Amino acid sequence: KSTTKTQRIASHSHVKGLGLDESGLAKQAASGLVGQENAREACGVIVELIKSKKMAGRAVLLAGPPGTGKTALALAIAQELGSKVPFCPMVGSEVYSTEIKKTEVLMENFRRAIGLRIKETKEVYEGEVTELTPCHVIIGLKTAKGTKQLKLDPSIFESLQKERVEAGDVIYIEANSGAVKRQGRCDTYATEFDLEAEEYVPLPKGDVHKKKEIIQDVTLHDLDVANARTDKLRGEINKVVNKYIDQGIAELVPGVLFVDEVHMLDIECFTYLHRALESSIAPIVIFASNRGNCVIRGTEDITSPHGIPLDLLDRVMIIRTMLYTPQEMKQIIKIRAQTEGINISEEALNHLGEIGTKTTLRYSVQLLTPANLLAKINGKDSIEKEHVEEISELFYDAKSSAKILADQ
Amino acid sequence: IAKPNNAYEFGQIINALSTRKDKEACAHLLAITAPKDLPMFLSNKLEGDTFLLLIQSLKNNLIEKDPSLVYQHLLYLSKAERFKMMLTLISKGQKELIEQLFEDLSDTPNNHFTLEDIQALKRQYEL
Amino acid sequence: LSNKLEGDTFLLLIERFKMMLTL
Amino acid sequence: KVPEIIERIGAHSHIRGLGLDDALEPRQASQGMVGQLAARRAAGVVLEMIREGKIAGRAVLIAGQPGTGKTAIAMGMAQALGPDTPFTAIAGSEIFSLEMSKTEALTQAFRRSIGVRIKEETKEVVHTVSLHEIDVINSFLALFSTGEIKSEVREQINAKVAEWREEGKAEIIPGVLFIDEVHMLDIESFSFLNRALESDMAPVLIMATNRGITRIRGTSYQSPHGIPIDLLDRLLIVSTTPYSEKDTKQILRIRCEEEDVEMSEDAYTVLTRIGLETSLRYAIQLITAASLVCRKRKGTEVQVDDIKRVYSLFLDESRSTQYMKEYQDAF
Amino acid sequence: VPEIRIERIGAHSHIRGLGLDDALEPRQASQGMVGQLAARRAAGVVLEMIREGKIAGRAVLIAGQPGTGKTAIAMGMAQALGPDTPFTAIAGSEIFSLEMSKTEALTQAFRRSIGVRIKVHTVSLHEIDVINSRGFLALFSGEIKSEVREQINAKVAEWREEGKAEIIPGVLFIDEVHMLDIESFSFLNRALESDMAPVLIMATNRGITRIRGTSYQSPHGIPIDLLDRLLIVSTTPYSEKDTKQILRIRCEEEDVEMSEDAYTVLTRIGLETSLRYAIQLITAASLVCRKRKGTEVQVDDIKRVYSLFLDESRSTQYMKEYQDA
Ligand SMILES: Nc1ncnc2c1ncn2[C@@H]1O[C@H](COP(=O)(O)OP(=O)(O)O)[C@@H](O)[C@H]1O
Ligand SMILES: Nc1ncnc2c1ncn2[C@@H]1O[C@H](COP(=O)(O)OP(=O)(O)O)[C@@H](O)[C@H]1O
Ligand SMILES: Nc1ncnc2c1ncn2[C@@H]1O[C@H](COP(=O)(O)OP(=O)(O)O)[C@@H](O)[C@H]1O
Repeated sequence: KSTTKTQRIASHSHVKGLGLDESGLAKQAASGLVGQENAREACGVIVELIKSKKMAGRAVLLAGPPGTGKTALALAIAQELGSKVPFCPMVGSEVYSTEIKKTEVLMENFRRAIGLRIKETKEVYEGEVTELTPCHVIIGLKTAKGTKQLKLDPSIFESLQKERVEAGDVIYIEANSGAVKRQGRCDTYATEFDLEAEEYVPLPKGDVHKKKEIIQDVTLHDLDVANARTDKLRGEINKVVNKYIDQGIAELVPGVLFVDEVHMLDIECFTYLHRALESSIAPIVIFASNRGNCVIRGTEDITSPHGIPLDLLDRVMIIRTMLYTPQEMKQIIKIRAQTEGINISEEALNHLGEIGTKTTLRYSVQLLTPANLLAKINGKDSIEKEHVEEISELFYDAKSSAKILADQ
Repeated sequence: IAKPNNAYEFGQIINALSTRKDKEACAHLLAITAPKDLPMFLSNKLEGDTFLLLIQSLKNNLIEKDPSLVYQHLLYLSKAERFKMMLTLISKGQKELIEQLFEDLSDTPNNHFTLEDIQALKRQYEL
Repeated sequence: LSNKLEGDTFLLLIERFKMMLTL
Repeated sequence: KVPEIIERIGAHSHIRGLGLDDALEPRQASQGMVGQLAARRAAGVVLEMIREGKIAGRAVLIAGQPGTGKTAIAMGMAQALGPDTPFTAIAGSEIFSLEMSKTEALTQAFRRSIGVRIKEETKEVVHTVSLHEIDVINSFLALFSTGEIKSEVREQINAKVAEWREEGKAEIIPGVLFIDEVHMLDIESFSFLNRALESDMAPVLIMATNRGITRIRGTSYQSPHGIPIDLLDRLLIVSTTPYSEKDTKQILRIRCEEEDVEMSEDAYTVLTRIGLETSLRYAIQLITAASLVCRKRKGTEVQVDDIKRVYSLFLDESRSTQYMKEYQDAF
Repeated sequence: VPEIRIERIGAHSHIRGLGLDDALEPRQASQGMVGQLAARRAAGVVLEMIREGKIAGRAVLIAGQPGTGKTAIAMGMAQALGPDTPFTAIAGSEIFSLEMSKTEALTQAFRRSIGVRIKVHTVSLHEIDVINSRGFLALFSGEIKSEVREQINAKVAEWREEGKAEIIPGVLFIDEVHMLDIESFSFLNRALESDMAPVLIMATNRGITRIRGTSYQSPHGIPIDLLDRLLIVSTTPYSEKDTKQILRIRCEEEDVEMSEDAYTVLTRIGLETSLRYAIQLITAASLVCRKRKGTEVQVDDIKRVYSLFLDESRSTQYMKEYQDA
C-alpha cells in the first residue's frame, strides 16, 4: 500500500500546517511556513470554506513565479484540512503519455487524492512489553487481564526490532497478520511530563487482544494497486467501498489534487477536470500557473488567461504568491537544512540566499546535499562559504547555462 | 538602492515592504524612480495597504525637499487604472491624511506649483 | 572567395586564412 | 421493463420569469431581472414566437461582453415558458470529452433539453422529467470511475415515448438549450446543430457569444461570431449592453439577500465599483469571501474594510493575468 | 530462461574513468582524460552522490559545444562507478524507429542499463530478455514481447531473493536530448521513480529551443518539471595542448605513428573544425601512408587527406553558395 511518491513532497517535509492564529491572521513563521502572509490568510479562508462545505464546485488557482511556495501552500492546505488528508501533486505535462490514455492518467491522479479512513474492529497486540526472551519469539505482554506469553513470527520479531521496542512500552502489533507499530509507553513507568491518554498510555483495559476500532488510512489508488496482485478492478473497489460505507466503519474523506503547470493541459482535459469537480465528493482542485495570457492547448487559436477555458476558470478564485525577501529566504534555507540534517554556517546562509534571490529558491535548496558531500570529502563537519561558492561554480541553473550556450 | 527596471521588480518591492509598512524605504525609493513612468510601472497592482503606504510615505518625508516631485508623483498617479476603485476603500477618517498632505501644497505656493492646477487635481481626487 | 582555401589553390594565388598558414 | 424517476450552484436562484409582462413592456423592477430593457423586450418577442409556433427552423443568439447576464435572460425565458420548462446551459468547450464524442455530447444535451410530463393516478400527480434522465435511469463514484448512452436504449426510449404520447397520459414539452461561448464550437458540430433543429420536437436553441469576427473552428474563413453562414441567417440576434452603477447596485443587493449576507451601504457602493470596472460576477464571488471573513472577527454585518481585505486576498482575472504576463515580459 | 556500441566502434576505449581522484581533485593526466577539470570535478561530485545514495529522483545534464567530450564524461562516470557497470549511449533521434514506438525504444534503453551480476558475469537485463526470445543477419530479419519481460522480472526477483544474482544500477546517456518531445519526457519522468532505476545523463548543445511537441520555448528543450530536477554540468571548449594530447592518445590506441609537424597541423585542423573530424582524418592518413610504402605519417599526407575528404562546414557552405543561382 501507501503509494505516496516520496520525491515530489519530500522537498517540503517541514510543513505541518498553515500557521494561523485564532483571529485568522498569519504569524511571521510557524509550522514550517515563514512567509507569504496574505497568501496564507487566503488559504486559511479557503480551508474555512472547505470545512463549512461551501465549496460549491469551485477551485483555487495559485499564480506566482517559480521558487515561491505554491506546492508548499497546497501541502499546507492539505495538512490543515485533516490529520492525514491525502495530497497528490501532479504536473500537467505528465498527462501526455501513450501507454495509458489521458483518461487513465487523470483517473489515477483523482483516485490518489480521495482518501478512506477505515476503522476496523480488530483483536490486536496493543500492550506493555514486560519481558522479551527469544527462545521463539515468546513475548510477555502486561494488560488489564495480566501478563500473557504470546508467540511471534520471526518477521514480527524483525518488525519489533525495527520499531525500537524496549521493556516497558505500550506498543501495538497486529494479531490477525502481524505488524509492529510504535504507539507509546506505559504509565507504570510514567514521569511528570508523561501523562495519561497521551504518548504514555496506562494499563491497557480489557486484554492484549483488545478488539477495538483501529484507525488506518488508505487511498483509492492504494486499493487499486493492492487488488491487482481495467474497469473490472475499478468496479470491484467501488463495490467494496460501498459495502464499507454501508456498514458505517469507514469514512470517505476528500483530499487535495494539485496541478502544477496548468497551461500544459488541453481543453479536452479541462472539460474532464470541470466535470470531475462538480461531484458531491471531489478533492479541492488547486491549479498553479506562472504564465499570463497564453493559447489554450488543443484549440490552436484561442488565447486565455493562464490557458484555462473560461467555463472552468469561471469557478476559480485566484491567490497571488510572490518572491521572498533575502531574510525569509535565509529562514527557508535554514529550516530545510535543519530538517535534512546539515549543519551550516551563517555566511553560507547569506551566500546561498544571495544565489536564491539571483535565480530561484528551489535551485538554492537543491544545492544542499551537493555542498554537504563536498564539505564531507574535504574533512569538515559543517558547510562553510568556500564549499558553497565551489558548488555554485560547478553546477549551473537552466537560465545561466542556456545563456552560456547561446553566448558561445 | 534597488533601482527598479521593470514593473515586475517595482510591484515586488512595493508590495513586499507594504506589510513592513516602512516609510523611508519608499521615501528614498520613489525619488530615484522617474515620475513619468509611474503609471506604467504601477499598472493595476494597487491594493489598499500599499496605496495607503504610498500616501503616508509621500506625506511624511518627500515634503522636506522640493514638493515639485510630490506634485508629479501625485498627478501621474491619477492615471492609474484602478483609482476610482481606490477612492472609496480608504476609510473616511484617514481621508483627512490626504487633506493634510494637500495643505502642504495648496497653502504654500513656494516656487513651482500653482493654485489652479492644484485645484483641478483635487477635483480629480474627489476630495 | 568565401571559405574555399585549400593547399593547392592558396599556393596558386601566392575566414580560412590563419588556418591556411599551417600547410 | 422501463421505470421513471445551474441550480446546484444557485447563481440564478433569484430569477423567476423575465419580468417584462404588461403586454411586452419591460418593467424596471419586475421579478428578479433588472435593466437591459431592449434585451428583455426582444426576449419577450421571441417568447411569443415560441408560444404560438413560429420559431421552428430558427434560433436565438445573444451577443455581449461577459458579465451582462445573457445566461440570466435565457433562464428568464425558460421560466416564463412555464414552471416545468427544462433548461440546459452547456458551454461550447463542454462538447470535447474524453469518453463522449461530439455526437454523444450534443445528443445528450438536446435530449436533456426536452421534458415530458408524467401524470400518475393514485389524483393525477404531474412529474416533469427530461428525456436524458430517463435514458440514464436505464443504465456513488459513477461520476469518476464512461457515460456513453447506448443506441438501443435511445431507440427503445423514443418508441416508448411515442407510445405513451399516443396513449394520452404523457405530453412532450420543448425546453430551452443554451450554449455559452458558441464561438468555440467547430463546423462539424454546427452542422449537427443545423440538422437537429429540423425536427418537430426540437427545443428552442439559444447561443451566447462575447467575441466578434472570428475564424470558424475547423475552417480558415472569417465569419461573424464564429458561426457558419448557413446557420447565421436563421438567427435572431439580441445584444446586451453593459450595466451601469444603479443596476449593479440592485443586482448586488438581490444576490446578497439571496445568499444571506448583510452589507453596509458604503460597502455596497465599493462592491458596485468592484463590479463596475473588473466584473460583476467577480463581486458576486467576493460577497461570500467577505461574509466568511466577517464571521471570523465575530461580526454580524460586513464593513468596507472586510471588502478591502477580501479584495487583497483574492484577485480578479485582469490583475492576475497582467501580473504573470508582465513578469514573463521581464523574464 | 537462458543466460550467457561505444566500445565496439571505439573513440572512447582509452578513457578508463575520470581519473580525478585525490579526494575529488582533478589530475591533469589522470586515466586517459585530458583537461576539462571543472566538468570532471562536478562529475566526481555526482559519483559521490550516487555512492552515498542521494541521487534518487534527480538526473544529470551536460551542456557545451559539440566535440567537447560529453560522451567522454559519461563514459568516465560509468567506469568510475565500478568495473562492470552497464553504460547505454543512445541519441535523441533513435527513439523514432519504424518498428518500435517511443515507449518500446525508451524501455529497451532503460533495461539496457540495469545490469545483473551472476557468480563473475555481468549482463544487461535487456540482453537477458533478447536471449529469451527465439540467421547470421537477424539484425535485418523489435517488439520483444510483453509478458516475457514480466516473467524475467519475476525470475530476477527470485534470483535476488535466494542470492544467485546482484542488481547493478548502470548509466543511461541520451545525446542531443532536445530531440525528444514532451511525450518521451513524461515517460522519462515516470520511469525514474523506481528503486531499480539507472542514473540518467542527458547531453545537449542547444540553448533556448522550442520543446518538441509543444509551442512554448524552454532552456535546452526540456520541460520545466524535469529541468528543475537536473544537475547541469557545463563543458568548456578545448585548447591547443588538450586536443594535441587527445590526438596523441587516440593515435597510440589505433596503432598510428605520426611526426610532430603532422601532429600540430592535425591539432590546428581539429581546433578549426572538430575533434571528431580530426580523429576521422587519422585512419585515412594512415591508410594513405601505407600505400606510399611509408611507415611514419608525414604532413603532406595530412594535406592529401584534408584535400580529399571535406568537413561539415565547408561541405555545407559550398552548396549553400551553390544555390545562389
Ligand atoms: N512560506 C514558505 N515556507 C516554507 N517553505 C517555503 C515557503 N515558500 C517556499 N518554500 C520552499 O520553497 C521550495 C519550492 O517550493 P514549490 O512551491 O514546490 O516550488 P514552486 O514555488 O516553484 O512551485 C519548497 O521546498 C518549499 O519548502
Ligand atoms: N438583469 C439581470 N438581472 C439579474 N441578474 C443579473 C442581470 N444581469 C446580470 N445578472 C447577474 O450576473 C451574473 C452573470 O450572469 P451570466 O449571464 O450567468 O454570466 P455572464 O453575464 O458573466 O456571461 C449572474 O449571476 C446574474 O445573476
Ligand atoms: N577530456 C577528454 N579526455 C579524453 N578524450 C576526450 C576528452 N574530451 C574529448 N575527448 C575525445 O574527443 C572525441 C569527441 O568527443 P565527444 O565526446 O564525441 O564530443 P560530444 O560531446 O560532441 O559527443 C572523443 O573521441 C573523445 O575521446
